[PDB]
Amino acid sequence: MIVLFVDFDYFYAQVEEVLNPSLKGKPVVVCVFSGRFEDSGAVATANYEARKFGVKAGIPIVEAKKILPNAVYLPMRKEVYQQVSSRIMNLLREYSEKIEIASIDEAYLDISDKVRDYREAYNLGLEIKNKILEKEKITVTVGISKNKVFAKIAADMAKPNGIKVIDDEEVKRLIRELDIADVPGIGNITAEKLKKLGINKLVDTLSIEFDKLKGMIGEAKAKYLISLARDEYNEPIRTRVRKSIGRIVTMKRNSRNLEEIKPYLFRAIEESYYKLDKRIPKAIHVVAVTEDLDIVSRGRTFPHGISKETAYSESVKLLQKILEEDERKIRRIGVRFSKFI
DNA sequence: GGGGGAAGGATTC
DNA sequence: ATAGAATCCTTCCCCC
Ligand SMILES: Cc1cn([C@H]2C[C@H](O)[C@@H](COP(=O)(O)NP(=O)(O)OP(=O)(O)O)O2)c(=O)[nH]c1=O
Ligand SMILES: [Mg+2]
Ligand SMILES: [Mg+2]
Repeated sequence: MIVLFVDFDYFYAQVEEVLNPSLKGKPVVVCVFSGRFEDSGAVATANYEARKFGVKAGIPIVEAKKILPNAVYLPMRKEVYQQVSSRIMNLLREYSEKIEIASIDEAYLDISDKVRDYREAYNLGLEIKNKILEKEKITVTVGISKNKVFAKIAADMAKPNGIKVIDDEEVKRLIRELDIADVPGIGNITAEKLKKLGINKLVDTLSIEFDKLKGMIGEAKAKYLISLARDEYNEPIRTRVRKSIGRIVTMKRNSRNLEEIKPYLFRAIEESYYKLDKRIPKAIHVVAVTEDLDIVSRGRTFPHGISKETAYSESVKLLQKILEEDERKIRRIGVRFSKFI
């Protein structure tokens, strides 16, 4: 099985460039402004000029601007990149029927039934990198390997505007000399919970008793790492179905007062129902971010769909329940709708 | 034992 | 004390 992974390079910023080509060559930063105080927010992405100096996803804008004040700082037009992204994915749907669209900027492709070795898979990578560049003028990065995980690591090395093929002997090489935190799906809390037991690369998973490994990271992550270490990881390219729809907004002040929070929560419900797009949900979760930035949630399921007016009603009850059973102050309030019909 | 709902956890982009 | 969104897994809990 040969998986072709694609992921666009600094996606949000690049769109800003192809839409205003002068931004080229400068360090660019796409920001999410919350409104609390002007320049409160996070950095969605930054181009590799700006990324060179430490501007990365997830940093506060206030910490970005101290490092590059004369860099361009644009607000996010996700609305735009989404339409740009949808056009690119229709381009990939012509190179295989079996395609997983992993996110706004990512796709996996089952090319087992369209090429038969890696040389032609590599060439089909170039085939795709160019038809993107001509149609829509975007550079992307291509990973190639035997399953979704290793085509993802392939692409992470090749960024930016790069193409990479991971053959079966370097697969065996990487299991041996890939530092474990770089495996997709383990971040820093799990990353050193494996350093704390000496695991730095995938190989060492086989050389550790299973029960001690399971007892700490859980069963699913254990089989995940072990099967990856045995060259026995197989999960298929599946059409992704949205399971969750939601919106969450930052309030201008922290508050525990039910009726000042209400308009935001109401605004979040209206916007969430627009995005629902004729899919009727059965579950609603009122989710709040606290002052210390913990995430509290309360949910409810129904034997029937939820209507907008029913959603309004129960949301307040779930929001009520939140502050009854937790007494911090809320900063961002929002809703999530699950269990569609 | 385990399916199923609810809440927290961790990761992703 | 900095966005916004989506997903899978774990743990306790009800129930058969
Ligand atoms: C990681 C991350 C990404 N994003 C958005 C903007 C990114 O451009 C896009 C994710 O694509 P990516 O592969 O995570 N990062 P990138 O495409 O900007 O840059 P590159 O792939 O590392 O070259 O979605 C966020 O809004 N918050 C994030 O924390
Ligand atoms: Mg990308
Ligand atoms: Mg990505």
